Amino acid sequence: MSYNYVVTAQKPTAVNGCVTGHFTSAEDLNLLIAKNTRLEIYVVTAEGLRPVKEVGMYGKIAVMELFRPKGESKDLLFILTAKYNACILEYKQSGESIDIITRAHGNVQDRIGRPSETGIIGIIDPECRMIGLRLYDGLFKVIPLDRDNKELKAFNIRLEELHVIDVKFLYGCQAPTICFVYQDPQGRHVKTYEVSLREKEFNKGPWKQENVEAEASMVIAVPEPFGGAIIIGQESITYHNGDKYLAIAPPIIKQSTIVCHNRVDPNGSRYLLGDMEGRLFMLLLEKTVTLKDLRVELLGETSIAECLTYLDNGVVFVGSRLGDSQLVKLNSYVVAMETFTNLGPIVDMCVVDLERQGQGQLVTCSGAFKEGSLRIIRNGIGIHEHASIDLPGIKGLWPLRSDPNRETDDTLVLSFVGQTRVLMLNGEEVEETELMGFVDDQQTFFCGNVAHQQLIQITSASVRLVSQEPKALVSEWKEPQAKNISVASCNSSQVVVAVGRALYYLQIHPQELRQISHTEMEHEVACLDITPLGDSNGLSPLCAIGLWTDISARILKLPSFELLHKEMLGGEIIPRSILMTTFESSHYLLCALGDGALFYFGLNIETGLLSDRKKVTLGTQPTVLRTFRSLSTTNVFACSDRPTVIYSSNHKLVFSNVNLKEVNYMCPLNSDGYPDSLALANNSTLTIGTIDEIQKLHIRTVPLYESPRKICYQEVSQCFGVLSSRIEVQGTTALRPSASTQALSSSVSSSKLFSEEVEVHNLLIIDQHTFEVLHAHQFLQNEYALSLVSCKLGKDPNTYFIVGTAMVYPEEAEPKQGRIVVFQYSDGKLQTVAEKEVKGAVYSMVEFNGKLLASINSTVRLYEWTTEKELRTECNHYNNIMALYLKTKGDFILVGDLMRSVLLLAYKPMEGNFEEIARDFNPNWMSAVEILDDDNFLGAENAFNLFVCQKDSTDEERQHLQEVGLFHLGEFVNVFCHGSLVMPTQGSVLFGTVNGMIGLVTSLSESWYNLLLDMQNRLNKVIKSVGKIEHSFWRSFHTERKTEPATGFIDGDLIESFLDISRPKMQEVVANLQATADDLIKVVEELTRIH
Amino acid sequence: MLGFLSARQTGLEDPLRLRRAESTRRVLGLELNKDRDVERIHGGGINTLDIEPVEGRYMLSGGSDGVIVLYDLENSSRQSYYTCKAVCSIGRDHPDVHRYSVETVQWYPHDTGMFTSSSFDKTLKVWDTNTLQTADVFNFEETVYSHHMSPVSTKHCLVAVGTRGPKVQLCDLKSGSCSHILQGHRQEILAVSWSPRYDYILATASADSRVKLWDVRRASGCLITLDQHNGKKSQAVESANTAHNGKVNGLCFTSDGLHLLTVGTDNRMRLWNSSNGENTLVNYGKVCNNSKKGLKFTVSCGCSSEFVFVPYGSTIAVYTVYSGEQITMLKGHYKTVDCCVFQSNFQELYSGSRDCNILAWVPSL
Repeated sequence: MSYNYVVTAQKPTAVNGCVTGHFTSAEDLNLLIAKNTRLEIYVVTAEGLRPVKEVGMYGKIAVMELFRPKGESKDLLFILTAKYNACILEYKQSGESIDIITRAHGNVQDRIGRPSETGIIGIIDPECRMIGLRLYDGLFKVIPLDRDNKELKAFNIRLEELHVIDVKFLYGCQAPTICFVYQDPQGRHVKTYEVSLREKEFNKGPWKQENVEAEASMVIAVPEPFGGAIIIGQESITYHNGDKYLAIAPPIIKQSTIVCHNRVDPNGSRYLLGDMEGRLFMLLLEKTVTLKDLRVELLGETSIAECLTYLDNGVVFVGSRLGDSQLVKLNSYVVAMETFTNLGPIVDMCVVDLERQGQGQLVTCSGAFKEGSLRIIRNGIGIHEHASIDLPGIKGLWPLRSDPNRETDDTLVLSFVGQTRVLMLNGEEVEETELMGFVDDQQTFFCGNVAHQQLIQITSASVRLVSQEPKALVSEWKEPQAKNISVASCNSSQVVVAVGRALYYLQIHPQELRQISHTEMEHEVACLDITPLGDSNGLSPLCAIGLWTDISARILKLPSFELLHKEMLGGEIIPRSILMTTFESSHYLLCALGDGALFYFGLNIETGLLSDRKKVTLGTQPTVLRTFRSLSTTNVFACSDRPTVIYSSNHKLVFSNVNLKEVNYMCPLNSDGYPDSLALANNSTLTIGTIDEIQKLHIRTVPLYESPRKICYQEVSQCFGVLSSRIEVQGTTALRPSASTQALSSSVSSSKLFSEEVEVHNLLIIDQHTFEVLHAHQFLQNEYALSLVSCKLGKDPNTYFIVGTAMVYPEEAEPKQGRIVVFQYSDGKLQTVAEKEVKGAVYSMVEFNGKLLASINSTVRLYEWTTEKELRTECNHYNNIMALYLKTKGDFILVGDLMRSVLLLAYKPMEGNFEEIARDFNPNWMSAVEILDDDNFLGAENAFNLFVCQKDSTDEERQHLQEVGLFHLGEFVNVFCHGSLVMPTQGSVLFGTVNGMIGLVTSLSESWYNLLLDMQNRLNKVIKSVGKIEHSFWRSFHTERKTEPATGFIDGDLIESFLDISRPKMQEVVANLQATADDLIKVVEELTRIH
Repeated sequence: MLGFLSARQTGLEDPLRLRRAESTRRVLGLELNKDRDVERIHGGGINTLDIEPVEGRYMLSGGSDGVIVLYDLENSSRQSYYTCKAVCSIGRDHPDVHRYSVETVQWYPHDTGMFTSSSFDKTLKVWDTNTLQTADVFNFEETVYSHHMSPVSTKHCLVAVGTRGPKVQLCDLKSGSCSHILQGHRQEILAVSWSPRYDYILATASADSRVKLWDVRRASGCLITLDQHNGKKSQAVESANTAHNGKVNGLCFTSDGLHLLTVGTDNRMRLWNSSNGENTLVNYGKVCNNSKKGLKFTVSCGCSSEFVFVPYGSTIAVYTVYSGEQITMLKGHYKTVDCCVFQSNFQELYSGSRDCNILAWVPSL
């Protein structure tokens, strides 16, 4: 409503720049990384990389080069922003107070000037005489360096040649020289102009121009020995130096476009090339010193490289916009040591309310082709490490207190392959040890601290009651025919040790192990529990068991052992763990199966009849549960590959994720070196930690090796529809097998209505839990999945996966043919319901009030679903330049356009047609579109911007949609969608970008906007930004056609940075306001409570 | 179209570059929008049009009938077809109505509330758009052929006025002034226009077959005279330094302001280095220009290629500023085309011709 909030959910994760030099000090070889808005610095150490500084800029980073001018101690760094904010920055830091220092800055944007196709190019001279900029066609800007050019005053020099591919400086010339490839009608050619500062003009370069490749795309500046300039084509690679010509054309490079290279040997002998087919190459140069020959090896296969820098000793950092960033080690093949989760160009996403919780989850379609994937982002909690000792294969963990007098515990017991260890935990130093009464040669099924000052250690052998005060054994209970124990579960006074089918009940009185009951079971015993429910004395009246062979949860009355409720769970999957614990007040049950899928029941101790049932799959490997007393209440730490914590708040259940790869077993330990902490184990190590009250994000990549396009969730089918697109070169054959080849069941669309490397489109049924591809549908020849739908249509209450596709043929560059298909997945098989032929591509589909709305080219169209199981068109609307995005609320419909900004097309039912209610007449090329409520609307401008319209209220002019918010974000936003990743503001809108930045948006009342607005400008006073760049400049709406300050939008990150500034400088921000220091600090954190 | 979209979503190719790249694709397949109409008011063939610099919603038109028509170009009918209506018009009833042919009408750069009008009634008139009254009226010894203000900045408020008098006349809007004159041309000046790029640079096209570029801050001498043979020709004085073989009557700067287009009576277009005056020898071939008055023609912007729309007979010929290659000749007018004016927001174009009918040209598909 009128005024809005913009804060980051996830930072950009994609690298469109990396650069390597002595940045922090003369000998620390830094790797510096450019992710769009952010600049990361790292020391190279023999083992891994050391993060020294990650900083945020006000502007997208377009140029980044290190350089050292004569006299200066260490390399200085240039940056330039897409808004052309140049800056030269030094890095100085005393102690640990870390500083980034501006030595120079200046915006160099020439108000007009046609901005060059290949885009901004920043190069710097070998001798540091000047800094050259090809920004705009026909114009070469020249930022000088030979005197204190602090304001970075530059002059232009006209450039006769206007279409230019790439330009670099060159080595060993007596005057700064540029070597560029340019294009007239005679193809692409290479040329040299020397550069003069006094003349302020280009003169004649050392050698004359030479013809080069039609697709010559790149210029490598060969250093001092040899000299010259290497030019990377697609067919061939040429070298020119002035007296020599040398050209090779290996068959191993023509496949794909070599996009990024880097000098490996500082004498320019080895060069790492790299292409979009992920392939790392080696350019070798051969050695009165001249060049002798060129040579290229194929080194291996990598994430598709945007930028690369070779560190030291075979190590290479790989920048990728297109997938997961890598760090690879050269070996024939190439082994990636490390790999960095970049959410590739986030092409689509969905909020999923799984676990029907107060919290949703995000699944994207991230990356393209070989890096193509989904991604699962959601909120979670890591643990504060203290000890992570490496004890492989711990089948169990129990805490005990060695001294009966102590109210602290100083014993931890661990199950193994056949025997049982003992861990002393010497205050703050864990060590192995012995224990009398407790065997270290039998496999422990249970132990703890029981009643009448006694101990217990149930092993496979027998129940063996121990007196704690003197040690030793006061009782031992074994099956009469001398047999082992099945499923052990005990508390502090009672035991019911299972054997095979039978059940042998026990009680732990003083110095005696008593029995009361023995009974057979229908089937062998699966899992047991009694945990002190109701207490009343410290006792159980029930027993929680499951079976095998039937898979049945059985609550029994204890002494009588009679069946009250024999629950049936079905399936060939059998119960794993079971527990009984009280939340808030109510009595719940929790049965964890072998596959994760957990049941939680409503229970009463008098009856036991299980009421209200649910099924919250919290993992995939067997899930063993454990109660742990989290301060005021007890929580449940489940154990699978998708570990979870469970507690309740306010009479409904919460399912908090844990940020760990897998936790096998767990038990609540409150020592003194580790008071109320955790004891956790996985396949390799044993870890001790504490809950992280700061709730970060968890991401789970799910590789696809092809292009993900759309994603919507079907609740009844409990799975995902995913639109895929694998490349195949000309019958064809795919290059690498993707997720659409390795399905279980497949299909190829049959339709006959529509009668050298092609895209093949599949619809992917992906299970919501396993994340495997249940079904893959191959669409027709050259059919293009562009829209996707999960919903039910008509009165027909069957859910459908509906896809809108087009027919792609080389001749036409706009589709005149496409179809809308209705699919159905249930009973494990992909049914096809209905067809529909239309005269072009469908770019958008969304359910509308019981109807299917779809954007067929320059037409927005509405469909009803005939009882005849076909689609009927109710009304059309022809006036659009290109209907790309649809979003709905009520009878209103938003329409984004290729350039017409946004129409709030409406629908009045009484006649059933399309009334144009209100349009925006700003000429905006659109990326994404969304309704916050019936009054305000957010859209994404092609030039990385966010505006909000509004309806205007006294005449017929009201059809003009009034802009009420302007904002520059910096991220090209590919999609919005409602929802929140938690549980001061209203509503919750999430967006996915190309740079992998995930963004929250929400709404505010004037009282806030004003209060927060001054605070921002008050921060920009106190804050020293990186390149000395203003905020409300970086936030001012900018295209070519307009520039206007940020109004109607608060930057949450600017507000959030407040908790990272120094103490008195906060009081400075207050000064006056309209509100004392500590009122602010709370609500800032309270605004963290939304993202 | 689809590959454009799948690149942009993935962030393969720069988004705003793909727009530029996309936009030249539209200018190419631009045709006479038949579903649009400019309302007929002008009784004379249209000598000028001008579309607003900020948002380009309203338009001014000039006519030989001494009329200034003001148009809305938007649509808000629930239909895809519409007729540009005139919001206002300075018609014959009006107290200040232009007495004779209206040759330029220009929106005040950096103020939509005002605009300007010069005619063959030897006046220049300043206008309040919102009230429709007048503000200032100037008067000249000779028939006005062209007038302009720089769309660079508001550091100056000079209006270049190019009458039949060889003296070029600069009129300060701030105060009456009008005393400031530029001297050097010898015959009727037929076109004036400022550099988009440069604040105080003015170009001047007289009938004496030469062109000049003036720093108006300089109290004597122009900066350069466009010489078509680039010095190569050993020409005797006062015949040397002549841009066109005949009277020069058309002038428009290149989007960035790095070049200049002179079209003269000799049927040539020439592209010129706006700095040193270097004839770039970009051909265009013969461009029929046989007008006795100014030739009003525009240039495309915000597209990769830069096109130039010069009125050719009963058509608007479309060239490629830097290639010289003609794309086509927009055909819809039955009589000779006087002016054409390019719309940057939807790569559109409006032609005012002697057929007394302003026509709309949009790209197709």
